[PDB]
Amino acid sequence: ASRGVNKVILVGNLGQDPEVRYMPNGGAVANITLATSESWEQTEWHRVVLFGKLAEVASEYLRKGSQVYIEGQLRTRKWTDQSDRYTTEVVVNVGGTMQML
Amino acid sequence: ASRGVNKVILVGNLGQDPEVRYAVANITLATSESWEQTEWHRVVLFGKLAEVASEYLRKGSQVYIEGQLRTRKWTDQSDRYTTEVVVNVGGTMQML
Amino acid sequence: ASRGVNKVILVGNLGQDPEVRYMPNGGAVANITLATSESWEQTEWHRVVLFGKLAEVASEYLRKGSQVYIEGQLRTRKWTDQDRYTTEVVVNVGGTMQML
Amino acid sequence: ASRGVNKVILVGNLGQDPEVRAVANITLATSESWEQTEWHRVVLFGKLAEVASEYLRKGSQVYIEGQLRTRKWTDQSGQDRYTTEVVVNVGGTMQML
Repeated sequence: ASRGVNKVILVGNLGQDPEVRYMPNGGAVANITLATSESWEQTEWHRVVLFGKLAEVASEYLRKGSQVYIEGQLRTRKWTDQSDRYTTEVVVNVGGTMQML
Repeated sequence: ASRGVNKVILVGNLGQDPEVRYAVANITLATSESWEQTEWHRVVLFGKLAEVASEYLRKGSQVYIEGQLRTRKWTDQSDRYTTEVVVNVGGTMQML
Repeated sequence: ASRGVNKVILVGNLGQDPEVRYMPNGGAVANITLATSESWEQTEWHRVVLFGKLAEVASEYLRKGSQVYIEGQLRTRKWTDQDRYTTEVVVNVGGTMQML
Repeated sequence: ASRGVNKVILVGNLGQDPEVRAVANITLATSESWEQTEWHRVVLFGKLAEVASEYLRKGSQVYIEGQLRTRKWTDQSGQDRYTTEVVVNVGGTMQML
């Protein structure tokens, strides 16, 4: 990891059961939408993606309203649609973690 | 303001000098990772900080950032979503 | 708070109900010992002190086994008993506590 | 290794040069203001330990991410003593700024 730090920590509940899929060689890719709100109620939705082991467990133990802790990195990946688009996500890979609260 | 923790910590370098329009500086940083692959963040500072960055942050500048993620919805010339790291309430920025 | 970043993030459980105490002018001080463990087990205990509002709430809502999220700073303070140091996670400025 | 999250993030400067014994002990200072500086006892192992010994000198500014660990030791008077430190192990990390 040259250059600075890139890290996000989230604590929220999934607004929907874990969308588990399996990419080609090595099926293991889970997608969760984490919700975190605040007052002073303004809520924000998060697109997280878990891999390998974290994916599976996500799939086996995580369900809609579940609350979880997430430590991941911020990544924005572009893609041209059936019509250029960009989507930034919180990916959990290397020094990352996911956990049931 | 409970129910969940929205927090991103960043340390890295600016791509271009601070684009301050109006008490709001928009800064885009870079964070490399190797095993190359750089990643670019859209950080947005307000009030006090906005001005400090404007006055002390130049292109190369290395900084520490702590804010929250916010995805905002806008329609363009012809729907679009832009997620950025906003240093608001309990956030903070500093020169390294 | 220029120069450096002092910040710890904890998620764990309270080992025992919050020991709330009221300081001189403006009583609001809570003391919680947080437990975080690691298997692969090996646990580690943390002293956490809350203040004002967060203190009150802890008192009211937290109990023994409850699980929390803590964000604060590290402060080791010296005191000679009857020379010693005690390091703790203190929730002051940009800190926070949350029941999970 | 669940049940709770033990994590401290630090950015700051070394008091002395790295005291290497693969294990580097460094101490870090983070000041606050409203002065009042605070001193951290950081411990690096293996790979990082050596890097620190090789590139970190007194003034060096570094980013640290580790876990808190309080160690219980006895001490010549045969009295119990406790020392908490920031240990950069598993998912930890250190970097020069």
